[PDB]
Amino acid sequence: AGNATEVPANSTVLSFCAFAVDAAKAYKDYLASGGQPITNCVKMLCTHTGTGQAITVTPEANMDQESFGGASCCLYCRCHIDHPNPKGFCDLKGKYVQIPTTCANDPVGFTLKNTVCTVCGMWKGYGCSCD
Amino acid sequence: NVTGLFKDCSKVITGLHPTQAPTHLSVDTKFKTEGLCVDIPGIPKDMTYRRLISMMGFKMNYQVNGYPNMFITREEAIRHVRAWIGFDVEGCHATREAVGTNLPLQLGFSTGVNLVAVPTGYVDTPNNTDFSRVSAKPPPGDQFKHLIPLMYKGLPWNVVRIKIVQMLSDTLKNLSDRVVFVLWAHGFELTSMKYFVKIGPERTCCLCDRRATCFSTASDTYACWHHSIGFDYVYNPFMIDVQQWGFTGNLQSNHDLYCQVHGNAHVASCDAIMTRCLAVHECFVK
Ligand SMILES: NC(=O)c1c[nH]c2ccccc12
Ligand SMILES: [Mg+2]
Ligand SMILES: [Mg+2]
Ligand SMILES: [Zn+2]
Ligand SMILES: [Zn+2]
Ligand SMILES: [Zn+2]
Ligand SMILES: [Zn+2]
Repeated sequence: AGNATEVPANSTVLSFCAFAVDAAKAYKDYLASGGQPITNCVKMLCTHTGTGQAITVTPEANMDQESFGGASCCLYCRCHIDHPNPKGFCDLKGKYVQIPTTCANDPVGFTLKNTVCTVCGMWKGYGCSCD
Repeated sequence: NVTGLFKDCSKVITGLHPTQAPTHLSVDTKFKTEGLCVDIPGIPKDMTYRRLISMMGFKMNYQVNGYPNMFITREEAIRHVRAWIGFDVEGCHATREAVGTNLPLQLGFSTGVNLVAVPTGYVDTPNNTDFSRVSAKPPPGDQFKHLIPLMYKGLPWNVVRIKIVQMLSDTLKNLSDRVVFVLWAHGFELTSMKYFVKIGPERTCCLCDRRATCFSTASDTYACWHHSIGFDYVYNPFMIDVQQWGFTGNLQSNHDLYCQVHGNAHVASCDAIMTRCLAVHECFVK
C-alpha cells in the first residue's frame, strides 16, 4: 500500500540528513567525504527564454540555467524535516527554482549554499545586478 | 528501482504538482514527458493536501569523516556491555486518511519502562512537513489485543522524548559515557529512533569534558548523562542488532535456550529485557 517517492541511490544521504542535528552541515559533510549528491529532483523542460530570476511561479530559466520544481531542491522538503525559517514554512515548495547549469548536478546543495537578492530577485554571484 | 523510505501513504489517486512534489517519482504522470516534467498552464498546485510519509527503511550505512557509526560490531558492543539497554517498540498502523506505515505506540526498555506515545507521523503539506497526530489502529490479532487501551493513553512526543532522555541518563550516568541499544530485527526500532535521536560529530558536554550523549532543542546545546536535565534528544547513541549474530528462529525461542527467569509477558519492555538478556548470555556466559 502506498506509492514510492524515492530511489535507493538516495537512501543513505537522506537517512543521514533526516537524523542530523544540523541537516545542512550533514549534507555538506556527506559530499566532502565522497558521497553522491541527491538525485531524483524535478527537472523541467522549458524554452530557456525566461527572466533568470531565482524563485518563480512558472519556469524562468535563461540560457545559463535549468528550472526545477522548488520542493525537490530543498533539503528540508527532501528529508521531511523542520525548515529553519521562523514559522517553519518553506520558500521553495510551490515555486520553481532556477539553478545555474554549471551547478545543476547538485540543486539541493546549490540552494543550501546560496542566497537570493531581494532587490533584483537573482542569485547573489550568479546573476545579481546590484553589486 | 524504488525504496519504501519516504513512501507516500496517502489515498490520493494522483501525484503532486511539479512545484510541490519532493521528487520526480512523486510528480503526477500528467506532467511527465520527454524524460522530464513540464509545467502545464491552467493545472494548479494543490493547496490543501496532507500526505503521510513513511519513515520505514532508514539506511545508516554512511561513512562520513567525524561522524561515529551508529551500528557497532559485536566486539565493540562487548567492551561496552555496561552501556547496553535493550529496546523494542510495538507499533500501530496508519488508517483512514493514510495506509501503509507503522507508527510507534509502546516503547519498551530493559529497565522495565514502557512509554506510550500518541500515534504521530510525518505529514507533508503545501508548506512544510507537519509532525502531527495521525489516525491509527493496533494491528488485528489476539497477540496485539493488549495494545487496544494504549491507543488512548499516549503522551505527546515532546513529552515522551524528554522521559526517554531522563530514564537513560538516570540509568547510565554512573555506568557509561554512551548508550548501546540492543535490538532484535532493528528496522522499526530505527524508525522509532527518528522520533527521539539526533546525530552529528562527536561533541563534549556543555558543563564538563565528558562526551555528549544528549542534545537540547531549547538552547542548541549538548550534555553528558550527568548534565542532561530537561534535554529532549538522545545524541549519537550506538546500537547492535542481536538477530544478525546467526540466530534462526524468533527472539523468545533463542532467549529461552539460555534463560528461564524471563517469562514472556507480551509487552515492549519484556521483549527489550529478553533481547538484552540473550545478548548477555551469548557474550558472557560459559
Ligand atoms: N501512481 C503513482 O505513481 C502515484 C500516485 N500518487 C503518488 C504519490 C507519490 C508517488 C507516486 C504516486
Ligand atoms: Mg524489532
Ligand atoms: Mg516486541
Ligand atoms: Zn522545503
Ligand atoms: Zn540584486
Ligand atoms: Zn557533563
Ligand atoms: Zn532472560
